Amino acid sequence: RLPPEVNRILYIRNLPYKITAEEMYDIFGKYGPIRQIRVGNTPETRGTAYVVYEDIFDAKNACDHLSGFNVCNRYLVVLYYNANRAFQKMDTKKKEEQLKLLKEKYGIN
Amino acid sequence: XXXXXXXXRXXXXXXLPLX
Amino acid sequence: MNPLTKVKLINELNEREVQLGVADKVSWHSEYKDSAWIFLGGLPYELTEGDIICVFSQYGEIVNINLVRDKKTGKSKGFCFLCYEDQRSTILAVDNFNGIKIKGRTIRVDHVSNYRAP
Amino acid sequence: PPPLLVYKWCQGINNLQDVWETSEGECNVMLESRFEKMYEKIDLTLLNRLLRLIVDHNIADYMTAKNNVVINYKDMNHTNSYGIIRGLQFASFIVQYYGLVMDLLVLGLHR
Amino acid sequence: TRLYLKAEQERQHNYLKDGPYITAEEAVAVYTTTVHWLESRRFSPIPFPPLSYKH
Amino acid sequence: RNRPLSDEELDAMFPEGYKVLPPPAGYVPIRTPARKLTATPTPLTGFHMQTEDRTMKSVNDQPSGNLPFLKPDDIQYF
Amino acid sequence: KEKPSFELSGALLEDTNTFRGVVIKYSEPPEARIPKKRWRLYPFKNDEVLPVMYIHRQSAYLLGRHRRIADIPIDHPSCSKQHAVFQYRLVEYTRADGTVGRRVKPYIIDLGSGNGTFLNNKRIEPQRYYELKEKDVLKFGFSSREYVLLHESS
Amino acid sequence: VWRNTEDEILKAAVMKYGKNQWSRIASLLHRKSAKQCKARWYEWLDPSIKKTEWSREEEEKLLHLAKLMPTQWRTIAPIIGRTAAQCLEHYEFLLDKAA
Amino acid sequence: ADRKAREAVEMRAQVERKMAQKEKEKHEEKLREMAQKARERRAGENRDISE
Repeated sequence: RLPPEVNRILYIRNLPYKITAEEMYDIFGKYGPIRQIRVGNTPETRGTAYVVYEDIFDAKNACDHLSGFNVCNRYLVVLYYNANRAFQKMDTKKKEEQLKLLKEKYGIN
Repeated sequence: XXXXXXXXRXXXXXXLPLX
Repeated sequence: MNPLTKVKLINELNEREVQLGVADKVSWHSEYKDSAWIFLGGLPYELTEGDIICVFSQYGEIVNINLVRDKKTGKSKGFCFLCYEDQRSTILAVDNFNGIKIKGRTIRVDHVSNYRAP
Repeated sequence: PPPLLVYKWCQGINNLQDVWETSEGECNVMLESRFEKMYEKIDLTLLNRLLRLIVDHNIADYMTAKNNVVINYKDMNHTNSYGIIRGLQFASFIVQYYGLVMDLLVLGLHR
Repeated sequence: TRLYLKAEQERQHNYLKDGPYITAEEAVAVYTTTVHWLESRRFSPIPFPPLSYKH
Repeated sequence: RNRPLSDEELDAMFPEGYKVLPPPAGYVPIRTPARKLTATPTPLTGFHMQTEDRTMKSVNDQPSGNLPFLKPDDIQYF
Repeated sequence: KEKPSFELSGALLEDTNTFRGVVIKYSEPPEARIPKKRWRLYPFKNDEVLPVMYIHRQSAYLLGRHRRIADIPIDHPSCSKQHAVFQYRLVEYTRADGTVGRRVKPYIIDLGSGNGTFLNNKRIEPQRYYELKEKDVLKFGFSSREYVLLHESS
Repeated sequence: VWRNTEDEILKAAVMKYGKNQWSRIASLLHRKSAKQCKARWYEWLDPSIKKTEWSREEEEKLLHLAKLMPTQWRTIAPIIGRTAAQCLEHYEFLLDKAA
Repeated sequence: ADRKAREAVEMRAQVERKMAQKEKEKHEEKLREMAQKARERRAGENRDISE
């Protein structure tokens, strides 16, 4: 029952600078589990954050509810992320070793 | 100081007749 | 031409006649006014009669059911012939059920012209 | 609509308690009047502050600075600093808000 | 139209010269009374319209 | 599709200039209790006068200059 | 091989009451609703009270030992996989003036558990709706903890 | 917006026609109305308008006024002698240099 | 006048807050007492059942 552009990763700007990570975490865990959080550091990215949720529904109803939230004298501008490019190679060696684990363990072939 | 706080706040906390 | 295109084309038939503004008497279904038999195809191989009927009874009483299963193993081939009680219900069913997803498989409906019993 | 308003007034009067009895010397008065120059005496500084009580200060300042403009007819131009321009699209709101302040003056906070 | 705009030009100049006509005690009593009203009705102020606003 | 992802998946999808952090080990433990039981422990105004400021005025969302209007989704790209 | 059945198959119930890869047996009646009286569950573990459960904001709550689906994971292995359902079902009645109306009340239903659901420590007959009244206590499986039902004004 | 070329054609028109015949002056320009010609002359092009920097007398004025009559720039402006747009931008300017 | 009024508004707002909050604390304690007592009375048909 979701529109596909829904993601478990959303892009947030209009944050207070230097905003306390703990606040970040509970402000956003007013919805559920946060898998990961990244805040920009270079001044260009300063003030915005990518947030990776561990649940599709968590992320989506967050994007439904909080978009239009005002903390710290500014409305929190959010959007879904378009994870449409990769940024480095997927490391064949460990990949095939962990799948070799899979197969060695569960006796497929 | 003392009388300031006392009378001032006793007036504020009953300054609105509707409450 | 895989069956999903045969679904898409029946739906195109409907919405095209809608754009053209055809009267209910010269609908393409009018060529079928003497047969209360629809063919369902694409069905999954685990659905039984009980399911086909519990699904397709929405539009009338079902008089006959004919699920065609491979004679050697008895398992369904994946298509059915179904005889409603009033031709008009076949109108309704073809318009309404063609293209629904049942368990991922997107089944397809269409009338039958000169059905031959088995 | 206004004719159903008239109807509701009439039967509101009729439904007050003992509103018709004059046995013991009561009297009912119905008074009706106007405000004679409201839109023309609205003051834009007091209006700024009464509006900030109600809106965000950005909107308050927009409204008040929108009322203070130059008004032009063929070669006569003057600046409006006192009254209120009624041909602004949010004039309804300003007039009804100021009017509410004055209904509080006439009635009293208790009544 | 011309006679009205002559009179209205004069009304505005007279305002700036003979000062504001709402004294100071009248202005403060009006302001304070309004504040008391709104505070007793528990009104909450309309905020400036957000950009991510639904309507 | 919803199937959770790993640390290098996350570094593979995000761009650079980014610092990664679970805020506390308790904010990680908050996440641990948050998902576990979220059934409300207490389901939580009036007139207040406002204190004038500048910040919401000061936030800008359109490229200053003689550039066109930047829609509310290509924010991601531009 | 097999014959032309006239009996059901889990396909329909599967695709409809699927959730996180466990077909749910029970589904919400037509008359469900969300309560305005805000009800609260007070849990005790042998006279040691626990944090309270405010259950006023759904139409039904399903309790079972399968935690990744249910609302309130009962975790003493006597607890069924999908065990019981709190459910606010709007029922009508005859007010003092006979005028009929509807208030949403809370009901319990057993989903066919192994051991059973104890209201007043009486085992109930499964797959039926039992009306939950003021101050009543409920006990799941043969498990240690009990729950009292109240609402804010009570 | 307005370009140096329109502006100089305006200046010349006005200096020939005078400041009440905006309709023929607006006929002289393309993509311009009499409303806009008039607004431009009385906002920027008029040689009475001064484009200098603020004497600190002028700025203490600006601050005192903009507090006494808040948001009323067409009224404040003539009391100090520059247009309302200049007064307003320079006032925000002092405010943020002070913030 | 607005400085003054903002201070008065805030002081009464916080007074009111505090009073209401302490009353609801009292209320919660009443509730928990009643719950425990009902558990005890239970330790020691005016109902609706369905088919």
